[PDB]
Amino acid sequence: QRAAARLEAAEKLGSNHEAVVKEAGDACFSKYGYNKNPGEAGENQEKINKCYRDIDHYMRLINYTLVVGGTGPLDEWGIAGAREVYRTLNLPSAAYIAAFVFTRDRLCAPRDMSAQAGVEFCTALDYLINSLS
Ligand SMILES: *[C@@H](C)[C@H]1/C(=C/c2[nH]c(/C=C3N=C(/C=C4\NC(=O)C(CC)=C4C)C(C)=C\3CCC(=O)O)c(CCC(=O)O)c2C)NC(=O)[C@@H]1C
Ligand SMILES: *[C@@H](C)[C@H]1/C(=C/c2[nH]c(/C=C3N=C(/C=C4\NC(=O)C(CC)=C4C)C(C)=C\3CCC(=O)O)c(CCC(=O)O)c2C)NC(=O)[C@@H]1C
Repeated sequence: QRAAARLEAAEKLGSNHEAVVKEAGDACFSKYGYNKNPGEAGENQEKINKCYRDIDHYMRLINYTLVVGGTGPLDEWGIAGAREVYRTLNLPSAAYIAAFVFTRDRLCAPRDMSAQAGVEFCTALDYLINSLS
């Protein structure tokens, strides 16, 4: 009666995330090509190599969100305490939000998923964009 909407999306993301996560990655370091700089967020392939894990992680908990229904998994396992431990590491908040809008911008209904499926695929990416600010 409702599930199908969220369901389809999660599966869609499920079978194709490494291509959407990586996609976001490159774009993330496009708006902030200064992170590459020496002594910066992804200066070296080990701090830029793992930063990609953080993208699969946020999208990881989204498959789980649109399956249990709400933003339950995403929450505790990535909504608060993750953000001001970045403050501890000096991992900018605007950098994390750079992957999201791109992810949310790229969608398409006839080509990538569906009409109703998408507006909720963008509901948990925006639910995260808002949480990071
Ligand atoms: C409508 C938004 C605009 C449009 C889109 C467009 N998308 C691609 C290619 C990709 N975009 C995606 C996005 C996803 N794939 C998924 O399965 C999911 C589910 C989580 C999403 C939202 C990805 C990863 C790609 C690369 C792989 C692929 O071809 O599927 C293109 C191809 C050209 C390009 O990369 O720019 C296009 C045409 N076209 C417009 O210009 C629209 C306004
Ligand atoms: C691009 C987006 C940014 C980037 C990221 C970056 N990540 C870290 C360190 C951590 N990021 C996470 C994220 C999670 N860990 C979790 O446990 C969860 C929730 C279950 C998630 C989603 C965490 C917690 C850490 C820290 C501790 C650890 O080593 O595991 C780093 C490295 C840190 C350092 O002090 O060297 C990086 C590089 N880097 C960028 O360029 C961006 C701004």
